[PDB]
Amino acid sequence: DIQMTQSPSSLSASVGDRVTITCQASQDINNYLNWYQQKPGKAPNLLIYDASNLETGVPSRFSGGGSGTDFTLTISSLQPEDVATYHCQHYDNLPLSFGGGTKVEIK
Amino acid sequence: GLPVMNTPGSNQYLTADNFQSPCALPEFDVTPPIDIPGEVKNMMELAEIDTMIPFDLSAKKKNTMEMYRVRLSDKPHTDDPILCLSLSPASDPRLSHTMLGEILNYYTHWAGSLKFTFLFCGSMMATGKLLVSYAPPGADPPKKRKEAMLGTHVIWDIGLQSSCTMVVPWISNTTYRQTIDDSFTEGGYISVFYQTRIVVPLSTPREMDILGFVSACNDFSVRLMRDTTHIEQKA
Amino acid sequence: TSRDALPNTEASGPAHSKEIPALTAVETGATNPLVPSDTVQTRHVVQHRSRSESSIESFFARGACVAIITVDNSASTKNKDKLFTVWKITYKDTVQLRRKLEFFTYSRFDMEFTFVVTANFTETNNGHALNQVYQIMYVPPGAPVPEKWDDYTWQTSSNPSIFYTYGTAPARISVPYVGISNAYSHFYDGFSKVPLKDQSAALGDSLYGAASLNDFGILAVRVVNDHNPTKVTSKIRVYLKPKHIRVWCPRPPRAVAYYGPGVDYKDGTLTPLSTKDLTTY
Amino acid sequence: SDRVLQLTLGNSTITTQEAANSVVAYGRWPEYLRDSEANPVDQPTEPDVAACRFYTLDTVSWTKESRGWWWKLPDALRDMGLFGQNMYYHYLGRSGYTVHVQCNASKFHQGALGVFAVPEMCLAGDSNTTTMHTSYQNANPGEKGGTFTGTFTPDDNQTSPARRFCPVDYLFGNGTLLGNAFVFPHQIINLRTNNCATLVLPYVNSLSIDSMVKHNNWGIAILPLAPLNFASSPEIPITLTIAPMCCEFNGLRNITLPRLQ
Amino acid sequence: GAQVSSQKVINYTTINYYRDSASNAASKQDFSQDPSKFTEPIKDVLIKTSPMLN
Amino acid sequence: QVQLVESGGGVVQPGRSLKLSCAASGFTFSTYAMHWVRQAPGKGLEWVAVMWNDGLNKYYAESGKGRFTIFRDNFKSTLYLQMNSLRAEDTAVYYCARDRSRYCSNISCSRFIFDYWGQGTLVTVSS
Ligand SMILES: CCCCCCCCCCCCCCCC(=O)O
Repeated sequence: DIQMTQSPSSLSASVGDRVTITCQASQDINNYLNWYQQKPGKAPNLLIYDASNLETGVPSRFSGGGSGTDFTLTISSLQPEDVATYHCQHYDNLPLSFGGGTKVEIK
Repeated sequence: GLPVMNTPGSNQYLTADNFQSPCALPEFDVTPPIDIPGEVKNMMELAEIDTMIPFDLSAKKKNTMEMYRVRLSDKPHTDDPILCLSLSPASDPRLSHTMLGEILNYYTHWAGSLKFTFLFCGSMMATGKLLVSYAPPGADPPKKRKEAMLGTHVIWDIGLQSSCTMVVPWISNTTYRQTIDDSFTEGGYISVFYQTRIVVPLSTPREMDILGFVSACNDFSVRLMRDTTHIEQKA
Repeated sequence: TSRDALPNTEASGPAHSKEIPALTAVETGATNPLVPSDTVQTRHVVQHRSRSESSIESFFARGACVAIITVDNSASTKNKDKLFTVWKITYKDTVQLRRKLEFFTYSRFDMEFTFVVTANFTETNNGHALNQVYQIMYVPPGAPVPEKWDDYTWQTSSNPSIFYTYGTAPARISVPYVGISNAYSHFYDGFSKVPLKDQSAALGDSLYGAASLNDFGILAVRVVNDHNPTKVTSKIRVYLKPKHIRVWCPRPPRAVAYYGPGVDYKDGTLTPLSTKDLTTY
Repeated sequence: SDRVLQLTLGNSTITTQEAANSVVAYGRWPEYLRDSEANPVDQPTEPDVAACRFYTLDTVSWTKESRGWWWKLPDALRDMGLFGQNMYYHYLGRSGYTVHVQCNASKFHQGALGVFAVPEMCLAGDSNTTTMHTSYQNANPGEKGGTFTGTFTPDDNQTSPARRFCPVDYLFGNGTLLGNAFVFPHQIINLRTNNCATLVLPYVNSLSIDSMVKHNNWGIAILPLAPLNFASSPEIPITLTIAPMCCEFNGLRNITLPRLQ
Repeated sequence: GAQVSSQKVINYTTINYYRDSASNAASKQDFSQDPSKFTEPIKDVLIKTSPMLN
Repeated sequence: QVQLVESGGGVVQPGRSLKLSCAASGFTFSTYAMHWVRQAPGKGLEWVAVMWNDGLNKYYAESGKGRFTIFRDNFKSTLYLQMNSLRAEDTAVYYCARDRSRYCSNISCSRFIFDYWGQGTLVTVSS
């Protein structure tokens, strides 16, 4: 089994700031990781896949990077509607697993 | 270039056309065939095989194993028929679902002679004689042996040979018959009667069954092809 | 012995002898090869009829529909995206050609594919659309299946593909016999895996009659034009015509409605025969 | 008379006095692989008389209530002497068969049985919510075979299905009418005429050679065309004997141990 | 290199344009066979006039 | 946008059983693998099980293995999850999701990217 560790658990930033979130893996998984967004009281939405590809319709201010054991999700300029929870999910092998999640709030 | 003009029918799609077309997998290496037993060249080969007839098709016996069996007994002599047929190989419910009828239901026209075979499944101690007849159309369908005796018929004696065959010869006004119920191309009537009753000794079953089979001769043909009505699909 | 006439009928007179053509034994499994001349008196007649078009080649010389594929051309932001569609190649999605083919156990043949495309609007005018072009790509097993209508996979460097322009005659191509065995098998009484006693249960389980996981692959279809403000819906209909066909081991035809890819049957549909009477003409 | 016959294979032999005739499926006799049609390149193994011999299966009782019986080949012979050992020690195999059904009665009995040999004998399952979902263990009962039923009862334990067949007799177990089954190689045992049936089965497949553990090439079905009855409940036994012919194996590995229960 | 064949009611012409045989049109001109393999599969030969079993 | 609707959730006494359903519409159900994912109140997501569009091949996470059963009906386009011996730790919102594995029955050619999610049904294990 593979364990995904997310940090920070929560953060605050002002509108227009650059926000970075990291998800870490217990062993090398090449580039098998996805990112999801979940607003309150709703199901998750896909943002990134293959650790770099941006899903169609997602704003261009989201971007993913990293490989191996370290991965990163960054927002170039935070906006009011970006406040939500963000999850990382790997598919290197079964069983699948998610991360702990990170909350984003305005400062 | 070479001058040309187009005729009617260009750019149409006819599902029975026989044109050439380019290959999407050029230079593909094909597996060679092997000699598999049981090759078929013509569909009439399947029609020329004997298959069993569901004579009864009663309300309480259709769609069961009992529909294939016709009942005899050692009762006194009588001139009533044992079974009746209308000779409509593709539309008669008794003949329509046989292999012959199933193949016919893909065609509009047919011709040729037909063979009927009967098998006696009683004990070796039972004896008797039966009459099998064919009446061409145009008159009353026989209901008494007196009438059926005037048509084409054979007398079957139940002995060491346990089966009998009757050939229904081709006789019609038209060169082909239609595969639907049509008064102008009707076929005739087929029936079975007792010639002498069944006689059995003591300590023997007094009732027994017979089985029937139908196939086509080597002069049978079918020409105009069509979709069958024995299969359907839901929306 | 090619489209030649059937044998003639001879003349026969009365018979009185010890020969008994009409008596036989069905128990032996053979069929009595009688002719009308063996039981009734007959006249000599010259025969003209022939079996030229009940042959196997002519019995499959019809193009039959097997699938309908639907795609859309509209702004991607809408509730329904620019829906490129995927279809896995088979003849068991329809019943007619399936029933015709399943008269036999094995067969070999080349295929001819024909595509008919139609389109229509879904809303009240609001303008028109320029002529559309469609791409039909063949994806053999193991190749990457497209995940979006504008992926890199549509470069089709090695995959066969057809570009079709609306309003033109239907498209058509041919393909050879592409079986990995010496003939196609319409039935397969077996499994693809064996469950071993020393191995966990989940590792040996398989479907009945599955044989190869997927025989032949996928067809991918999209509209090549970018988008229009107005939604346009189109459908593609696939037609099959076997060529140069051979068959072996005939089988009884299907008598009840089909239920899935197998020979299974459903409850409440097991009574094909209707009512009749034993002594009724 | 033509009703007498004798057959010998290996150290086995059979004699009959009331036989109808022998039927060869599609008129083809079993044969070995030709050099012009052999796919594998390794030297094959031919056990010859060590495996090409008659084996007798357990007998069954025929009564008024019987609906029919069916078996699969080569599955029915998986536990027979060295034939099973060769089947399990090798990856590939092929063979023909000689099937002999025996059933006798007195001159005061009546009835009839239809014996059919079907290539690729698929059967219908019992689930009405899934398809092609019967399990290996139930699909291969061994030398005991299975029985036909007169009615269809769909399984309803959706969270724990039984995963077994449900072959209706008049549909022949596969959605086709029984009366049309005479297109397959067959022979009828009519008690007033004959008391045995013999069928010679060549190897038929879309492949030159295949796996014997995963795939069955032939199926045997016995159904009563006319019900059994006798002066009067009546009961008579039916025994089945089968001999592999021209068997050949390839691809020697360690032995396989399938999960049969 | 054209093929000339006779219609049945006199000749007609056909030519192959592609190097793959799968592209050819149906040439028909089939050949019949004896159905004895299905109709008379018994081992020994059968004569219809003589009694089948004796 | 396809539609996935879950139902069958509610209050259940400890140690009892419950059944969940997920009805799919707007696409060919029998050509996709389907997943179950649950989220405890205020916690992160947790994967449960998958089935590879054939009704026979499946996989379970270690949390519900032995107790849970996953099966589907391709003719009604429905997905089912049977839960037995429910504990107080099974309280969560359950989602049915659809990945991109279309004609696949093996891990080798599957890829688990969830494009669509249902609205979710709540299960409460309490007395
Ligand atoms: C656009 C090019 C498409 C090429 C597709 C090639 C695959 C053709 C398969 C035809 C045979 C279908 C199966 C017949 C009998 C069977 O195996 O069940």
